[PDB]
Amino acid sequence: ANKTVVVTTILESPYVMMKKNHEMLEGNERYEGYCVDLAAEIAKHCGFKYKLTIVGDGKYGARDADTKIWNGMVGELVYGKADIAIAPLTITLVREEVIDFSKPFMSLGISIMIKKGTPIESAEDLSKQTEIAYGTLDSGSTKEFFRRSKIAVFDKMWTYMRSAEPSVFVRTTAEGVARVRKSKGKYAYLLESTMNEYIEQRKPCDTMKVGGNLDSKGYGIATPKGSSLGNAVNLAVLKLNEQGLLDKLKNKWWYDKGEC
Amino acid sequence: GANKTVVVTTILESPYVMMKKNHEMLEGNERYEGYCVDLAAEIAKHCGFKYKLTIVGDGKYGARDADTKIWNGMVGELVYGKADIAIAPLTITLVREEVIDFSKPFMSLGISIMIKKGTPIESAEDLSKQTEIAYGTLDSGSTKEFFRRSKIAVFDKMWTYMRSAEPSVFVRTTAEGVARVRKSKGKYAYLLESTMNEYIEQRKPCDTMKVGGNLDSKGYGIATPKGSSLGNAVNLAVLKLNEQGLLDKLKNKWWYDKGECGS
Ligand SMILES: N[C@H](C(=O)O)[C@@H]1CC[C@@H]1C(=O)O
Ligand SMILES: N[C@H](C(=O)O)[C@@H]1CC[C@@H]1C(=O)O
Ligand SMILES: [Cl-]
Ligand SMILES: [Cl-]
Ligand SMILES: [Cl-]
Repeated sequence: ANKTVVVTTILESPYVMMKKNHEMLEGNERYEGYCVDLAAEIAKHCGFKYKLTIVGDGKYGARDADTKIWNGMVGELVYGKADIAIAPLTITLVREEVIDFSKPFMSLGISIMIKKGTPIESAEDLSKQTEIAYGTLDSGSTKEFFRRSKIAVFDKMWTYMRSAEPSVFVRTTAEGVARVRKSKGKYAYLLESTMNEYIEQRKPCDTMKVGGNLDSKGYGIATPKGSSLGNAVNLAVLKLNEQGLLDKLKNKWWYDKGEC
Repeated sequence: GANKTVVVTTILESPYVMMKKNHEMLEGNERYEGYCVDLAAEIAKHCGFKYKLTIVGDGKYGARDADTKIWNGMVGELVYGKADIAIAPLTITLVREEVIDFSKPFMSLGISIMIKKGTPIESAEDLSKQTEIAYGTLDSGSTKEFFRRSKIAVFDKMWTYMRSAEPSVFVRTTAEGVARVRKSKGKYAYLLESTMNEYIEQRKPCDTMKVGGNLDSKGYGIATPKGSSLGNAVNLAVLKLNEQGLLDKLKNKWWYDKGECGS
């Protein structure tokens, strides 16, 4: 429909999740989460109607070295399939070069998730040993962070990870978490702190974040390069942050019921 | 002894019991809304008890396994002493009445047919006489048991096709039935209770409809363990709410007042 903004997003708790009973629901009402609420807020402030669509290949966005084709939500923006991406999408240099980003709406860093009791306290710890395997999501800013790093500990970790057998890489966050939970403390998962903290507060309460974050960065709302929508969306993010509304949303979707 | 909090077993089935929008930050009864949620509040008020709403663990209404003879679902919760009362769209049936107490019905209904708009079917007879349009029911519950037990030729004929169709024509939840009708381009019809049918008919994208008359006539009742002293009070409360017109007000509130398909 004319004037309808196509929003690309991704299923990632608690950002975007299928509602209970979603099978009888339709359109935007199928989904719930932090980014679903944020999308509604941004839309309201900028005065547009929008349609949420889950990205086809289920990926965030990387560029194939061979074909130099972008995939994921980044791909959707770059090739004109979506008008805006509203998701836990990390602002990185290589992405900033091909799409526009708002100022960040949330902060985060790469962190370590272990099964409770695992004798690891830091990235350094992981790097100095081999009994406990560790990996990341097979595509995204986290894996790219280790692949590009010239920092000693991270470089070591990467040279280990890219070769380890069987693969320490997983296809989804849920899959990474599952692997931590099944491996009796022999697998540690490298993921962004926001997801780590969410999962930490959920049953069966057998995982935990250890150490400080390995880096500091932010999620931004992304639009195609030079899109006129960019300006309004950026001012809207800043406005919502200043009203304390971004904080309210974090507190709502990371609200601790006491499962753990 | 002293008064205890009443444990209410119920089930997530729209618009009887639904998650409230901000459920993620709410606790206890406050997480839920809908017809049965309001009904529980009214019943508790007139009866003078405090209560806790609990969603049934296995997500079933109640059936007895032929093998083990164990009751599952909300009926099971009551039978095995896990809950004190069930407040849900629970169909009053012979096999259940044998093992639990039921109030007089708070709502009437009948098994019905839901089609995607434009499907060339207007009756169960129509369905039975063709094969192009598949049809099914929820894989457990009073609707499936109706066909499985029917001695009436048309329904026996529908059951004979349904039990052996492939892929399976049964669905696990009402939502799954609705999705199957909506996505199958007129090649799937869903057999469900007229109450759910009339509700979905008023929801976006307004692409379904109830066709034909009802296949039977029955009621939903409040259930309690057999012999429970709570039964008497709750029954009278249901009768009172009906005669005051409160039950009619509630159905209009949840079915029609905020229907999404026009006026
Ligand atoms: N924010 C990341 C991204 O933009 O690529 C996502 C979250 C999983 C994935 C990752 O951590 O690599
Ligand atoms: N009222 C029914 C019951 O008590 O079993 C429920 C509603 C879905 C299921 C059905 O239609 O069979
Ligand atoms: Cl669901
Ligand atoms: Cl108590
Ligand atoms: Cl009625």
